[PDB]
Amino acid sequence: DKDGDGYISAAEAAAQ
Ligand SMILES: [La+3]
Repeated sequence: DKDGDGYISAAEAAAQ
């Protein structure tokens, strides 16, 4: 996770 929350969003997973 790149938000330090515990969940990866679409454009997020792209970075995770
Ligand atoms: La996140």
